Formats: sequence, structure tokens, C-alpha cells
Amino acid sequence: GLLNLGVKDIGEKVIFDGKPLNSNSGYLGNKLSVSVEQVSIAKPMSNDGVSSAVERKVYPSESRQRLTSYRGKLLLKLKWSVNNGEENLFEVRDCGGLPVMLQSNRCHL
Amino acid sequence: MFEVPITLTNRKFAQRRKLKYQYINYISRRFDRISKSDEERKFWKKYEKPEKSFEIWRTVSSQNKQPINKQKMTYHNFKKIEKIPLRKMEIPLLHCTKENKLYFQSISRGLEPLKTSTSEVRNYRTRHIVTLTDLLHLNVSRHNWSLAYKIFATLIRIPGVQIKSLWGIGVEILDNLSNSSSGLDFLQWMCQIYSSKSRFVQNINYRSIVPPFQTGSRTHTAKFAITYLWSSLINCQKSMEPTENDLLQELIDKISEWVLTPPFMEDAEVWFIYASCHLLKADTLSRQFVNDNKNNDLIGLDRDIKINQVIKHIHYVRTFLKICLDKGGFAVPSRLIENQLKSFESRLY
Amino acid sequence: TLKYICAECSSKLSLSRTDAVRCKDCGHRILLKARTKRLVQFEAR
Amino acid sequence: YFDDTLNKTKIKTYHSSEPAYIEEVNLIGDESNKFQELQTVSIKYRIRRTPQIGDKF
Amino acid sequence: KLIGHEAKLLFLKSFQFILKRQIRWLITEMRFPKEFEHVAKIIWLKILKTINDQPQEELKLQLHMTSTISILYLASTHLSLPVYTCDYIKWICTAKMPYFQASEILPKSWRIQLPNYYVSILEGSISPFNGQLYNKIALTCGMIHFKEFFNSEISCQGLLLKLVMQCALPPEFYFYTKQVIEFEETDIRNLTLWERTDERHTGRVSNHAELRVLSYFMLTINWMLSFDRDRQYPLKWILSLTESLTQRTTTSESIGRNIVKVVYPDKPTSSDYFQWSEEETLEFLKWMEKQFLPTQTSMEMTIDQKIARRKLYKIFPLDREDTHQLTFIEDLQERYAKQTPFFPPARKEAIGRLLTHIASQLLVDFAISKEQLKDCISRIKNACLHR
Ligand SMILES: [Zn+2]
Repeated sequence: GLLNLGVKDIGEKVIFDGKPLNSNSGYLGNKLSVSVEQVSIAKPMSNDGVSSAVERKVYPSESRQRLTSYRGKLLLKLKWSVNNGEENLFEVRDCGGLPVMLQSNRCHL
Repeated sequence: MFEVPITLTNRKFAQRRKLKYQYINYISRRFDRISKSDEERKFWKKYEKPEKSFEIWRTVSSQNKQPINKQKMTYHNFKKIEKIPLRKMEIPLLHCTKENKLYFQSISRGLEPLKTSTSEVRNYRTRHIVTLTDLLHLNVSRHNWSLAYKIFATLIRIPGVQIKSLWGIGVEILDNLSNSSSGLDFLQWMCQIYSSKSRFVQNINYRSIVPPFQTGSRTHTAKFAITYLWSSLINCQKSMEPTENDLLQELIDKISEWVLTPPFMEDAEVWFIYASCHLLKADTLSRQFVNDNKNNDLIGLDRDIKINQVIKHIHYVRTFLKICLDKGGFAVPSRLIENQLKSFESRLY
Repeated sequence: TLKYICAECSSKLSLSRTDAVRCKDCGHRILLKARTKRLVQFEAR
Repeated sequence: YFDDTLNKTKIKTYHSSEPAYIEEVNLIGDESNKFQELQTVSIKYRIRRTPQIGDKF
Repeated sequence: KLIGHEAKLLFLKSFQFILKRQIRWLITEMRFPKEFEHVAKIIWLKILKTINDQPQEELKLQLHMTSTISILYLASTHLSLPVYTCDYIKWICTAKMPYFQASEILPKSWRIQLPNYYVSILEGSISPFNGQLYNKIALTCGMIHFKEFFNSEISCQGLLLKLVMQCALPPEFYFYTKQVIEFEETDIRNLTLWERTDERHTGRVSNHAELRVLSYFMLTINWMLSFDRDRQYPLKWILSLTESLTQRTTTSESIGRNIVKVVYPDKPTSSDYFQWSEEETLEFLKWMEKQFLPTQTSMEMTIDQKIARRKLYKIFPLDREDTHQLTFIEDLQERYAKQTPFFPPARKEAIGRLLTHIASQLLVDFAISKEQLKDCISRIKNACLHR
């Protein structure tokens, strides 16, 4: 999908901790490459009291009656690459509720 | 004799633990040296956790950590380490019950207790429950369906059931119960009854629910949720290809509602089971367009729109099988599935 | 008995100042206040 | 409603040029963590509009 | 939520309450008119008398789970309607008593009356160990000065009957044992309930009359059987009485004794647990689906935790996703017939074989002491040889 191509195009954001090491003084030796591999979107759900509850599908009728937004959990697989590959870290981070379009591939209808 | 549904009468067992650990950190320490409540939490902080399974089984082939150190145990050397931790166990041994004094003096000699803590508890509610948990297990060990169901149904109405054997004998009794229910329903009720989408491991003394057989929704798979999907694909297979259908789609959309977080998030059968449901959806469509060129003499029947719908799928399923391998798979014998899929493609020609 | 219908299960109920604003039969958090036998006059135009 | 700080029975008045009728009253505890006091209510007013001189057609 | 004296007053009150509920089921089960009811009242009126006196801030009272039945036991003894072991087994089997769980009350509120070193400890804490059952009956007699107040304590020619029918209904053994009782059993006089063991050490003086009745019962069988010189009881006859017995259904009774066995104590019935003769298995689950419901009713939980629960039960729904079994005297008759055939080292072994069995039975209804029992046995053994 277009969004995964977009995140494949943003690439990396590199930062060097000023790798002290005591080339090791102008080649640092402190590479940190941060990127985003995947981006996932989930259909609207609401769990109350937090987690320990049974989840229910959230419908547009609910968002209208409640006079609230119709949000889907936005998740994105964060890639935390250390020393250009010395250490790879994956994390699925939840980025709050992205409003989903009705009758789209992300609305229950 | 079998595993009981309840938090273990927390009375003497909790102070026996104190004395066990406190001795192990004392004796352990003076070893750690001669090689130069909290104390139970510190014991677990001194050797990590077991993760998502049972026994930190991991290979047998990589690092040859050459372990020799000649044995290093001169009866004389053990009693140098031990002579001081035992006198420091006394001070708290005094403050402990006469039963826990010798319980400690037994395990510090290396004797093990033939007195199962679950063979003494004296509580009304409890003890019955031991009778029911044992009756049900003796009734499935002879397949008594009509009686195992009654004991199971009473066992959960009594206040002492943590999914436990309820999810592991509650599906076994509904497969053996030729009558009402598809472990499935019960399996899908469980899935919603402990998604535990929260990544909780380690920290506190899990001694109320150890069993990687209830828990998860963090990382550590749930095995009733994996069994729900496996039982669901086997429930789709029976009498397909032998609008009220949907099931093989219901399972494509119920596994998609996931698409990693905890399950997608973690790899394997999640991906693999999905592809397997997807691979079955490819056959069924080759059958429904197979026998003697589709059904028979040709198709003329506009293009083969049906071949293109199937080749799209076959190409997709090879993507799901590949990402399941790449991400460290643990169960797909790729050679056989690729040969089956190519020979099955031959049918589509 | 005052009445409140669950917006999603249709189950009638009678909320009190001492209960959670939730459908006790489904778990919904939206309740339609039920109509009752209450007199209203109307000019027929 | 009643606020303990004011020890008074207060009301939200209806302010309009014309009368209406209450069509639906919906009690909202939703999106809340507990909020059991039922502090959000949605009230729908029905205003009938008879064709009248000056109405556009 | 009350601590101290008034917390105690309602802990007192609640105790007051459940005993009364206990007594009225008492009447319905036994239909023993005003009489059973009023004697029981004043008994506790008498018990209350002393509690007030050592008050000030005396909190030694809060009676144990057992004190209540000791009270009903003492009062019955007055009336001398029944027996202890029988009463206890019957009560457990049918949950006749509200004894097991203390949620009943009329408390809802007494429940919340917080616990205050009390109310929570009441109703259903644990099942009795050894004497322990009486280790308080004596104390109550102590509090009560019961023997002076009430006539004929511990007695019952009915416990003997209960016991002979209990198994080897050997009609003759009723007055065999009645005779040895006649003998040195308190100078041929009906054993009265022991005294008000005032002392807190609760020494094992074994004056609990029944305990001795069972002892004479066992002894009688052994002696009489040991020396039946005339050979009135055939070699092959003794084991037959054993083969016939070793288990079987029960027109309610044996099913009950299974339910008591399931306090899984010293492992004498534990294995019965294991074995549990087929149906015994079945009528067990029946009695669990009827009398375990007397189980319970999480609170609040937004209906949520509860609903889910309801659904789950909706799920396994179940409870059905010669009237066959027989009565007590039917079973009794049929094994008395199963021995229908009446008219060295081995028999001694068989006799010991049989005595262990009864030791199991009589001991199992009661506080046992896989040796006090015999300590008890030992005692009168000694008592006897002063002819
Ligand atoms: Zn509802």
C-alpha cells in the first residue's frame, strides 16, 4: 500500500552519540540508525478498564451517538538499528487513533 | 493426584520459600565469593527468566563453553562454604514454625518432601475441588463423555478455576462430547477471555499462574489462541471440496484483525497457520476449477478469470510462507510445500 | 420504575444513582431514555 | 442537577425563539474510565416547521 | 467496620443468628416440637450469661465453627434424640446445617459489619480434627455446667443400634456389647456426657462416652469372636461379612460417608476418592450440582466480570446438556441376606482383617487419632482386667 512505500522512502535518521572511545575521534564509532519498517492500521476497537477486557468492534453509529471521533489504532514497526547492524531492535509502537474512512478497507462497514 | 485449580493456601509455603531462598542467596554468595520476600525477588534477578515456553531449551549446538574445573568439590570445600550460611538461617529458623524448622533442615540436607502441599490443605471448598479435578482426569482417561462433562461443568461453578485445565480439558471434553459445542466457541470465548494484549513477564513471584498455558498478549503466545486457529482450519476442511459458507474467510479476517501486535508481532504458525488456511483456499479453487480441465471439456467460459484469481493467491501465499521463514521460523519444511504447490500448479494448467 | 434502554442490546433497565452508566446485559455505554405513559395535549394541526 | 459546593438544585435552561419537543435523551458514560455519575447527556429537540409566508420554495 | 467491644457485640449477634437458623432446620429435619427449640435457646442464653460477666474487654468468646454444633449436640443430648457421628455425617451429606458457610446470616450487612477480629472468621473456616470435635463440647460443658443442668448425658441405646446395623448387623452383638457395657462400662450404667473440662489444656481423659462405646463395640467383636469356643460364628462366616461389606452404594448414607471422606484427611478415604465405584462417581456429581450451588450467590466489576461469567456458564450450559437406587434398610436387608448362609491362624487374621475395617468406619465419622482411638482402646483394655 502507498503508506508502506512512503515509510520505505523516508529511510533512516542517523545519530552519533559522539561515540567517545578514546579515526576514533572523528570517526566517532557511535552509529545509531533509526527507521520505520512497517506501518499497520487496525479497525476501530474499544477495550475498557484497559486490556483485561473483552474487545468489541466499534461502529460508526457509536461514534456519532457518542459525538466522538471514529479512530483506529495506528501501529508502526519501529526499527532501532545500532552500529549500522551491530544490533537490531524491533518495536511495534501504537501511535494513537488515526481516523479511518467509512466503507474503506479499514471500516467495519 | 492431579493439578489443582487454585492459589496455593498461602500460609506456610510462603515462609518456607523465604527460608529456601534466603539460604540460597547466603550459600550462593559465599560461592560467588570463594570464586573471586526481596531475597526471593533477588534470586530471580540473579538468573533471568524462562521466557515464552517452559524449559529454556535452546539448541545444543553453537558455543562450546568448555566446562571442566576438575569437579572442584572436596567435601572439605563444601563445608567451608556451608558452615556460615546455616548459622544465619538459624536466626530466622527460630522465628519459624516447628514444621518449617525441619522442612528447612530436610531441604538443607538435600532431602525432598514426599508430603505434597496439596495433600493436607483442610478447606471445604478446596478439598472437594481436589476430588473433582481428580474425577474428571480419571474420567477422560477412560473417555466417559456423559460424566466427564458433568464434573467439568461443576468444577468451573465452584470459585476455583483459572482457565487452567478448563481450557485444556474444556476443549478435550467438547471434542469427546459428540453433542453440544465446538471447543471452537469455547476456544473463541477463551481468546477474548485472556487476549492479555499487555506484554507482562518477570517482575513479581508468579506462583499463582505459571503455566505458559494461560497468559500472553504481550509477546509470549497464548496456546489456546493458537489452538483456536488450528481447530478452526480443521473445522473449515471437513466437508469442503469433498453464502452460508464464509468460515475460510471468517478465519482470513479474524487472523487479519491481528496482523502483528502480539501475534503478528511474534512470528510463526501465526504467519504459518495463516498461509496454511490460505493454501487450502487455493486448492478448493483449483478443485472448483480442476477435474478434467476445470470441471471438464475446457472453459471457453470467458478467459479463466478463475486462473488469475488463483495465481494471485498462489503468489501471495508464497509471500506469507517466505516472511514466516525469514523472521526465524521454527516449523515449516519449505521443500515439501514448494513441491506440493508446483505440482498443484500443474493441475491449474 | 424509571427506564433506560441499551443503545445496542435493546434490553430494558432501570438505572440508579448507585450503578455504572452501562448496559448490564451487553456492556454498552449509551442508553436511550425510554418513553412512558405521560400525558401530552396536542392541537390536531 | 445538584452541585454539593452550592447546595442548590440547578437546571440548564432552554433558550430559543420557539418551542420544541424532546425526541431522544441519550446517557453517555462512554469513552470514560468510570465517570459513573452520568455527566454527559445528549438531548434532541424536535422543532416543527409548518409552511409559512416567507418560507422559500 | 467496627473494632473492639461493639465489633464483638455483633460478632456475638451474628453467632446468635446462625445458630438459630441451625436450630430450625433442626426442627424441620427431626420434627421435635417446641421442646427441641426452647431448650436450645436457653442453652445459649446460659452460654451468653457467662460471656457478659468476663466482658470489660473480654474477647475470648467468639465461638469456633464447632461450638455451635456442640451447643446443638448438648441440647439434643438433653432431649437425647440422637448421636454424634450420625448427626455429623448426615449434616455434612445434606449440608443440613448452614454450618459450612457463614454468608447466610441475614447479614449482607453483618458481612460488611467488617470483620473486627470476628465476623469474617465466622461461618465455614475448616473441617474438624481428631477430638477437636469435642475438645470444645467439654469446654461448653465447662462453660455450661451442663451435666448438673441436663439429664442423661451421652447415652442412647440408639447409637448401639446404629452401630450394629452399621454393618455386621449381628443382632446378638447389640446386647453382647450392651452386656460388656453392662459390665465394667461405668458400673453397668449409661455413660453420661463428660464434664466441663474447665482447664485449657484439654487433657485426653477419654471421658467422651461414645468414644468409649465404640471402644467396647470393637472389643466385644474381637473378644466374642476370638473365643466363640462353641464355634457359633463359622470360620468362613467372618470373611463373608467382610466381602459383602467392603463398599457398595447407599440409600443416601454411604453416599454421605463418601462426602465426609472427601475432607481428604489422613488418606483412609482418599483412595476411595480415586476408586469411587462408578456411579458413586455419578450420584456424587448429582449431589454437587444440587448442594454445591449452595456455593456462592465478582461485585461491581461493571457487570463485566460477572456477565462474562454468565456467558461462560451459558457456554458449557449443560446440567443435562429401580426410582433407581435403594434406601438404607433395603441395603441393610440385602447384605444381611448376602450372608444368608449362616446355618487357626487364618481366622485370627480374618478377625484382625475385619476389625481394621470397622476401625475405619467408626473412626472415619469421628476425630479418629489413628491411635488415640486405640489410646482409647488401650485405656479400657486396662480398665477391664480388674475382675
Ligand atoms: Zn445492551
